[PDB]
Amino acid sequence: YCRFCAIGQLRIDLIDDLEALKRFLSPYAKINPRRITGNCQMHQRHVAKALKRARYLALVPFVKD
Amino acid sequence: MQYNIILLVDGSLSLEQANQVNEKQQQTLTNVEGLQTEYLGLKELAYPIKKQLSAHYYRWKFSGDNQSTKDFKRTANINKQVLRELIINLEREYGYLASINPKKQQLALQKRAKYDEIIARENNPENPDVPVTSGLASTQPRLSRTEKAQKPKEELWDVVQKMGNFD
Amino acid sequence: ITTTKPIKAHFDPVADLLTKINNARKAKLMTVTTIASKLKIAILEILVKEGYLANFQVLENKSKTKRIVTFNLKYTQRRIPSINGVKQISKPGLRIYRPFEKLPLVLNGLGIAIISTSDGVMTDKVARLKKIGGEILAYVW
Amino acid sequence: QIDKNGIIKSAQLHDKDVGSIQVQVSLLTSQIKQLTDHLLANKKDFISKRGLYAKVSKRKRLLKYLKHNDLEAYRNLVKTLNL
RNA sequence: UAUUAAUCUAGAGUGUGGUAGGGAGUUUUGGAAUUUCAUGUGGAGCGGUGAAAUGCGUAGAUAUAUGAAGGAACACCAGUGGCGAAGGCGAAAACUUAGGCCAUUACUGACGCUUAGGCUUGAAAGUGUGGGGAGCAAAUAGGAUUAGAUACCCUAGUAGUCCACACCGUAAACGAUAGAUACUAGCUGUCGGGGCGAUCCCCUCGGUAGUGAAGUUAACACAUUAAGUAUCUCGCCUGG
RNA sequence: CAAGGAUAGCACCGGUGAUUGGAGUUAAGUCGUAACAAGGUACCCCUACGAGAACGUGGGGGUGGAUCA
Repeated sequence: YCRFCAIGQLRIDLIDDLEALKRFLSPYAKINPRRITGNCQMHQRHVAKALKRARYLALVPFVKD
Repeated sequence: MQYNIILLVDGSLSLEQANQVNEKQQQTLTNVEGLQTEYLGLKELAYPIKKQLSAHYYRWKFSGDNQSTKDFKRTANINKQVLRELIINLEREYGYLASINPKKQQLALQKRAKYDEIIARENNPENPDVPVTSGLASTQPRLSRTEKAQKPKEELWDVVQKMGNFD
Repeated sequence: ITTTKPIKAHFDPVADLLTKINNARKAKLMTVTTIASKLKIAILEILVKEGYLANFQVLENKSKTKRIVTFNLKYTQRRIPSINGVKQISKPGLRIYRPFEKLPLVLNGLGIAIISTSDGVMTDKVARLKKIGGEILAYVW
Repeated sequence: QIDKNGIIKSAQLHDKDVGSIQVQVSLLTSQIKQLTDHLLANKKDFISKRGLYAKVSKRKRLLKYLKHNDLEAYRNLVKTLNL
């Protein structure tokens, strides 16, 4: 199931769109795979890099469970 | 070529001293000027970056330079008055085009159709209404200009035929 | 008309023609396009006359800018091609030539070899009769 | 990045040399210089060095043609084949 | 044709515009925490296997939480994904930049093609050079067990795994499938790009896949990304 | 002048020589079965060491292993 480029902006930073990123997120340091949200390569890049970036800036649990 | 620069500065510093820290950060910033101290609020960090549970968030929006942000990034890192020094460039993946960026208006239409404000249904992204058969549809085939047609007859329609008379 | 699927310089006209011929034989395809040349026009005309190959059409854009030839194989009404094997002889890496007195009849004395000589291009039999020899372009049977 | 348009238009003497030998060899030489700068600033980028050698070879062949066709290529030789 | 005298683009390609890859490198940090030290409490066990034991614990453990330090490597995203020349690329963030995908009668007018020789790179062990070395295992060493363990068990454990340099330059670097080039039923998937339009469906081209036609390997099977078709060049090949 | 005769330095090639690696060969020699089932430990490839030895372990490369949808 494609998620980005339909609810996203094709330009994903942390601010202004963090909720679409957190939709593949939990306070548990995990990202929903393609089996639940089958987003394409660029959308997977978006969610991966941006979510681990929010983890990197101390916005959401980096590894914390 | 634009820099969205996000600075998370120390703990729960008061707004005035946080702004002064930010001003020092431009003073050690060699990128393009025009950036103004925009307070994004005091946001709770997911973890203490060094010891600060919550940090003051700030954003700066302006252009970007090539060999002028590495030094700013590492100086802002070393400058302990600011904890976190994220950069964003103009190019992440999106379009620089007048026929793929204005397709974000179709994305706004998608936002409108995301919630069924009426009894009728136009929800469920990736629901084929099939409104488009046009587009390019062009591999640019080579146009043929006749030079010589050596016996223009060509055989065609080879039916399955054998031993037509068996009676 | 509209001639589709142009081909550029592969490495030579002869191999560009051979690959298309064998692909048409493989996929049971009717008509294929390749490069145009005086030798190619001569051999294609002589193969139309010989019966192994069906007709062909030589096309240009405006000039040497692009010159191609589309060619069809003679097929009975059973998807059976008249071409039972064609082998290129003239090659870049090997320029092959034979005298008029050293040209054989292919198949079982039936196949006709296409031979360009000092003063023209013709068939193997009339090349032997002409008393003039030269390069061979294609063994066709 | 590529450093494409400015170098092309500097080497673009007229509207009749957008893809000529002149602009091609100028692009290869400018890319050799830029790749040397980059790979000195970025050591272990073996992609850059292999591309630099490939461009050196293609520049050598472009120069051998440009001297085979036009005899004025070496009378104003600012692109000598030595690297 | 080898040569010469010119031109035309379509091969090399180049231009334009749109144009993406965990590409490489450079520069940063952030954490799961590993280990150690102090704060402590705890009051006889921890530990390891197929089985125990070896080993660790009463200068106060098992374990626990804080603070501090040093090293290592980055949970998920990870793809019938893309890119990188193979080697490979995944905690994120930036920069230089190779190269890429889409369509260009657009420009030199064959400038082409490869490749013995030649140029560069080349997992890695392991070598020494300077640091820390967090952890562990070649070697080594005890208890097992064994017909015996320096094999399978573990504890102790160095080279090394870490980084800077060379050299080692070999790999299952093998798709045991060379590079450049053009073509061959389809079908069902994906990614990227171009057009379009709530999304979307759709078309175009590639990339990335397959069953299978044809074709091709004895055979196993490949099969539009061939081991199918064909040109130039090279490397490998005749019994154990 | 000369066939030729020479010096000390060197250079090329051959055989030999206390002592000796390696190969094929005796249906009937020593240990254990490593390994061929996922073959008694899954195989290995490159490389370090050691072990009678099958081999065993390190750091990387792979499945030329099964399981399994």
